Amino acid sequence: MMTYIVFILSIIFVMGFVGFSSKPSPIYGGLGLIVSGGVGCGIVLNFGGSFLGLMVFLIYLGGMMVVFGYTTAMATEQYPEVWVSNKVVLGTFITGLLMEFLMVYYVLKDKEVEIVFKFNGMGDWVIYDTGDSGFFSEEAMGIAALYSYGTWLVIVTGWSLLIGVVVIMEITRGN
Amino acid sequence: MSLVYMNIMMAFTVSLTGLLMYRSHLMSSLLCLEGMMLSLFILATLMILNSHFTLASMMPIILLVFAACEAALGLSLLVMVSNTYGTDYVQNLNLLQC
Amino acid sequence: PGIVELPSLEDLKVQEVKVSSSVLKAAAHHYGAQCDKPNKEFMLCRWEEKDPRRCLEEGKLVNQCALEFFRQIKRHCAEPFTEYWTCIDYSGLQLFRRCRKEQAQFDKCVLDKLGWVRPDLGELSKVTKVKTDRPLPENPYHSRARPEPNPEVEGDLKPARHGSRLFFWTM
Amino acid sequence: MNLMITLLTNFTLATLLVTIAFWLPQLNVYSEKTSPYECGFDPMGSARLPFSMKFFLVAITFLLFDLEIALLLPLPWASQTTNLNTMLTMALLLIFLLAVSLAYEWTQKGLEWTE
Amino acid sequence: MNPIILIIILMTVMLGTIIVMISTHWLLIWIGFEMNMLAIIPIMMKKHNPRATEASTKYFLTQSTASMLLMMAIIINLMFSGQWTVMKLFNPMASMLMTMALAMKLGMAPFHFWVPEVTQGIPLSSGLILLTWQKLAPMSVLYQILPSINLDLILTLSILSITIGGWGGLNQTQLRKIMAYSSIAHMGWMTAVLLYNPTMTLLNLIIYIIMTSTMFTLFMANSTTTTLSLSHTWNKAPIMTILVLITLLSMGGLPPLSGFMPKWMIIQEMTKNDSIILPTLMAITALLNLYFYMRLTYSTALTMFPSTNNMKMKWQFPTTKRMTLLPTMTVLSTMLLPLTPILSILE
Amino acid sequence: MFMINVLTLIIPILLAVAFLTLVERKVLGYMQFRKGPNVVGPYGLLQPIADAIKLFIKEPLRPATSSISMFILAPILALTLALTMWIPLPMPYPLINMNLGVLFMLAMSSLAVYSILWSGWASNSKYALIGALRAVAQTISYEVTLAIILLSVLLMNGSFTLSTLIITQEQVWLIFPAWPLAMMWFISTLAETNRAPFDLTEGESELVSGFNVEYAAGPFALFFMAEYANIIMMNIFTTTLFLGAFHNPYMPELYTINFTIKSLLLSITFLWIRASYPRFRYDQLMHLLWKNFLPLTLALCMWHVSLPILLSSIPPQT
Amino acid sequence: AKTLLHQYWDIPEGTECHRKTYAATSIGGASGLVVSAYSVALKTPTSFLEGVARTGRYTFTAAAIGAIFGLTSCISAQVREKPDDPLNYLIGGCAGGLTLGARTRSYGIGAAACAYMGLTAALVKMGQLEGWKVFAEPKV
Amino acid sequence: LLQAEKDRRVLQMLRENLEEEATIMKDVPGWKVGESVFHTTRWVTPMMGELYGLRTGEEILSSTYGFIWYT
Amino acid sequence: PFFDVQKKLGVDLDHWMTIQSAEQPHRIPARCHAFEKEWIECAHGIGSIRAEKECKIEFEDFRECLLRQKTMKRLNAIKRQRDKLIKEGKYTPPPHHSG
Amino acid sequence: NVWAKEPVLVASFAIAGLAVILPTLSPYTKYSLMINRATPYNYPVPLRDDGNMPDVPSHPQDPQGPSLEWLKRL
Repeated sequence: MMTYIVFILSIIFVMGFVGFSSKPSPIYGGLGLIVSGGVGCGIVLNFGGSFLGLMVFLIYLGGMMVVFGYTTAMATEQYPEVWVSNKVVLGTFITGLLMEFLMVYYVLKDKEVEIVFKFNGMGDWVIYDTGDSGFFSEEAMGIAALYSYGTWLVIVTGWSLLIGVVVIMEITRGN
Repeated sequence: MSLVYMNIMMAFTVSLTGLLMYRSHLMSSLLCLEGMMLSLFILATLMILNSHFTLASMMPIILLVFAACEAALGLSLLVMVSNTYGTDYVQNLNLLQC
Repeated sequence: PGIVELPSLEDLKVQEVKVSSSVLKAAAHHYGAQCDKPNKEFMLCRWEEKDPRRCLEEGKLVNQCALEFFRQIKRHCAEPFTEYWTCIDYSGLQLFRRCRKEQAQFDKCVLDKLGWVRPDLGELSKVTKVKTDRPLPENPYHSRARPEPNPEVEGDLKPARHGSRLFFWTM
Repeated sequence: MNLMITLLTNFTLATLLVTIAFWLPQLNVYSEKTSPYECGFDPMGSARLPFSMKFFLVAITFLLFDLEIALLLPLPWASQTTNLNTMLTMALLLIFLLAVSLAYEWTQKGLEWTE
Repeated sequence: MNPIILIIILMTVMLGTIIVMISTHWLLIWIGFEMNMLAIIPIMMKKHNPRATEASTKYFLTQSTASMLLMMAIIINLMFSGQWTVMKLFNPMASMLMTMALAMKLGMAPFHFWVPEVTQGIPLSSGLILLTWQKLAPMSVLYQILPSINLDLILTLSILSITIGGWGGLNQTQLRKIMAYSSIAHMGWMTAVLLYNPTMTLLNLIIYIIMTSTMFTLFMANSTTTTLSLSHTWNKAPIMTILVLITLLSMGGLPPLSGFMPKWMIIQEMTKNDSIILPTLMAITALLNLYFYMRLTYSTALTMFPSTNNMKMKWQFPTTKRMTLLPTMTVLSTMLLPLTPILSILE
Repeated sequence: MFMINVLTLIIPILLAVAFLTLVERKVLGYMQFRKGPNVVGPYGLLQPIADAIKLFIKEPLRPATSSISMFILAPILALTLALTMWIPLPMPYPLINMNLGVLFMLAMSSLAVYSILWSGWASNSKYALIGALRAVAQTISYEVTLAIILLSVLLMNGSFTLSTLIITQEQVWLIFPAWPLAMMWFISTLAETNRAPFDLTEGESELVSGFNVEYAAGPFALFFMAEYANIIMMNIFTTTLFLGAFHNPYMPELYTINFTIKSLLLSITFLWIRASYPRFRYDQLMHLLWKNFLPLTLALCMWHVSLPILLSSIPPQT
Repeated sequence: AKTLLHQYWDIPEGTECHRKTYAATSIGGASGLVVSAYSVALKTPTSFLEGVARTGRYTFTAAAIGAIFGLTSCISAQVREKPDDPLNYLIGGCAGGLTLGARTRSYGIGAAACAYMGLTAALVKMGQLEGWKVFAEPKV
Repeated sequence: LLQAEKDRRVLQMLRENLEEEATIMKDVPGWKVGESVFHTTRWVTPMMGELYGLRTGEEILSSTYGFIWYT
Repeated sequence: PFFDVQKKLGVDLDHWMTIQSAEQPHRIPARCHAFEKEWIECAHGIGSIRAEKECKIEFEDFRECLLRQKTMKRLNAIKRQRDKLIKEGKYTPPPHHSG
Repeated sequence: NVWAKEPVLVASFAIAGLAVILPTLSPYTKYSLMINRATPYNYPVPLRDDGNMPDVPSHPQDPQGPSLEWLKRL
């Protein structure tokens, strides 16, 4: 029955990600972020991405583990609040949900929405690859760049990471 | 127009407004910066896969390694802020008065 | 904008070589060896024109070459070719080391009784010259010509005219 | 969506384990079992108190080396192109830069404190 | 803060700015802005005090959100016509977001609320190097992407930036906030001329960087943060007084001194267009941003405040600091009126 | 029939966990000079079945401030992700023939860590907080080294596809081109699997079960089953990843028997390492892990980069 | 928006009244909503009721400035019938300034508002009638 | 051979689908029957809706999404 | 400024990442190779304002290669008219799965 | 001496140093380059008839062009 499945997974992503960015307690935010990263990996995987979504799932998720470690270490309230606790938190969460359901309504019962661009309402099996007899598998050769042609780029990226390491050590050392 | 682009731009704008308005936690501000990173990641990656422009799939890996080391820098700054105070609230930053 | 036209179903009647994909992958060495000499004209049409709906006549020609190849391998030697492709058919995706005795027996059949020396490595490679019937046409891109070139300002340049021609500070 | 089918079956299995835990066996007499237990005595407050931690550099260290894991992980697709020299050169340069940063923060006791 | 590591971090600031200057690929420009941010954080906190900590916090948040908004602009640019050249854009929305991200970075009037906060608590070396490079480097990018900018955006930001940098500067009895408000006013001037002839803007960049270099060198010469200390450096060091006089009148923009060649050449190649009401409004506001210079000059040299002693002790010890390059930059900043046809050195 | 294959994957893991609990108790008894469960039922077996029933009975119940959503969603995601690890595992032909499996292994292992993390936060009695941050530290340690050693051992022969890996395991096992890398990886699997307190600081006697201080008497089975599925999980992944058998071609039963025997005797070796050694230390884990494994792993990675150019052993990578 | 300031320039001058005055009220209320948004975002009025009250005061005062300006512009244009001289809008700017002084209930600020608003409004009509372009050529 | 088979198959879908369009839209005004989207005249590569439009769910689902998450 | 030490040293380090029709790593096409070859052959020796005076048509052809916006407009109109006619009940068509 | 300050670390530096040094003196990088050049992923296209090129042959059976035989030949 389903053919809008990337749009559907994107709606689940927008739900979890608005509830993420509505700022509850950051541990609930990280719950929202792991849900959002998982379904975003699902979006880019089911679009046709081979590995890069599972890659960013891994990387971005270990980053969220570090963010959990610091939000537990540094500062929490006497009682941490959840989405449905406060006036403002519940209000922003439900109005983000209302924007989501309202755009689903004004796409599914309409032709197009032009808030910033003419968005075409139908799922993205169009436009799409017409079965290229490749066997070179585009993302594999794509990340097989940065090494053959990518000379200067990995130089400045690794140099930025080395500078990042010495910068973090000297900021904590600056006492 | 590939309708999924609408919801991803919607998620970007919501993550931006969440980055801008915030109650007390700078941790949550860094967290929304991480989310905005993810939004630009997914939009650029779906762009590159619609275009089959697979020579330049450098945008995802390099954008997120750089913005993640930015987030690491912010986390160390939050370590220093919570070291030289009790908490990391937006209040008790109102010194150095303009 | 512009109009386009398509070939009707009068032109699109070429019988497919409706064998399974595994046997078609299996016999591919000698499929490229005996046949697939004239289809490089089809390939050259397809690259030098980048226009399918146009090279369909040599598509008919390569399809009848393939069907004639299968007719020749069915009518003559032999029968255990069926055993050979159903031995290569089974092992999930095709690995050419799963079944070697039957490859050797099929090769001895077709070699001692019909010919067709097997194209060894790397003979199914090796960029090819081929003569054609029509010569290669210009501008297969339906494109208009160049708008304008750049008028290159050149020549021996004079010394300056009255310094700066600002409010003052001549010389 | 076949792995989504497997995720669905495991979600149904996990929820049926929840419901067979809750609703089947016996009653639910509460009102002192819910009290927070540490080791035998009622403590002050609860958790969510500011719990100042030992390691500071180590989590950021994990983050940045996970990032260089991200740059290094396409090594098999590195190993098949006609530019062997740039391949081996930038591969050795990336791992050597990782070892250089590690060597700096190893020699400057960036791990020798509250580990 | 080992000095080898400080030379490394300064070379990375140089490297980030050169990577900005050097590429045609947009991701390299974003990498350059980011590496500039990463290395310009620990030029601050050279002291220990948490004023530098909060200033680095506020600067990091605003700088990184401007960089992420720029990445949004590039990504929407390649949602549209997909090329990695730094050229005329092919989206008005992406040009909008890109101009507003650069407006948040190099300082404009809705976006400048971090600038006196970052310059207040940090030492003078960090303040000098961030003002020079963080107001240098996106002018290169603006010079590159000028042919696709809605003029309302740049022009409104420039007008409002000049008038806010003027109106804020009258009240502060500090020094760094005076210098930061002057920076906002000069960035409004250096942005206002961009869409007409950008040689004016980049020569204004050269002259403004020479001026700010002379200013912060003359404040590295004596650890002064209030005008009280400027009066005591009147009483202890006499040539510093007349140099503060000349350079402050040169930041004012008076014609026989070399603070005039930036403004007036801009007004020339501005009013060769049909904009006259706007240059006279802008230059009346450039009359407005001169009064705090006048009261600063009054407090230094034209009047003579009472001075605390122990300067009786200090008189045996002369000015034994280090000067970066004080006299060359000074007489390049002051006596450069009649070389107005060094306009065309730039291109 | 795909639902039937789902059932023949979800049913044998349960019996695997239950009789693994039995073999834990009995091997641990015969190790410790005593005798294990011998009286009840046939020799032990129906007492782990009775343990399943016994822990079903105990009526789970909530703590004071323990927010119920996060609370009951932690061990459910634990057991769900501990099942969905076993999707691409090439028992002769796996369930989903993934084009990439080992990075999926790392992802779902990190998710198991998050499940332990969310349970330790949501249990909310300060000891679950202590144990949760101990788990966070030992995962700061053990997702760098295991992932990079993985990258090394897949660089020479694997290329992410486990069917091509079982093609590679024909002439020699991959224990011989990388044995010390394999030993460091076995240490890392024993750490990340969070059994064998040689490299585990969560179920100490210094604490009292920081992952399960007061969760609830019901889902202790869920969390328990998740960790022992982690044990079988990483031992099967070790048994596939390094060594094994050139299988009977297009014949599954011989390969399945030999693989099961190798994997389960290696799991007995794992349990026998648990039964032997004292517990470990926080700062000693950071020091030992980083400053003993990490430059040696980098050296093995660079030498396994250069070895396909020193001996032309570049893979035939599809 | 540019479209409805162009609507304010779209009326012949001339008189098509109630419409020029409604466009003036719309422009003034939009500017008042802008300034009220700034003044509620830069103050923390503490609380939301006082924020609504301050926004109501700034919007109603700026819209009343627009209303009184449009009224005296419409009446002066109907009476004296001269679209050349901007003296009608000089009177308009002074009337708006005196009513701004009335809504602030001071007299010196009101007289200065008459002077400055009258001169700037006469300048606006004067430069529009002779023709001075908005913000740019942008050519050379 | 695979190239020519794909050619005949996509030309069959294009001819039959323009006949479908010329049948199904021939009453609403506007709408030329088979004009190009583009100003030039070349063989534009189709989009899997020009080929696979209105094939009632299962066919387009097994065509455009089979390789992604099955086998 | 826009310094091209890139050009002056004679090292192409950043030009290879620029557009489509550059060297994708094995000799493959992109989705819109030919339309960029059209637009770049139109707009080389051209002063970037008569690229929009004169090379407008070919650049818009490239933009409609990328987004395929008018194609989606036409296809959506066809689907919606299909829906309204099958809602009316005028010749529920059999052409798929049959003749 | 220099060995057992941190012995597993010095052993790691030794295998790292031989990994740096040893691909310089390498008699097989040319074989890796030849094999990696001679695995075609895409179609070797034909070309226009010739201007009588006495190369790039008429049939890939003919060994005029660049063939490979050293796979079976060690």
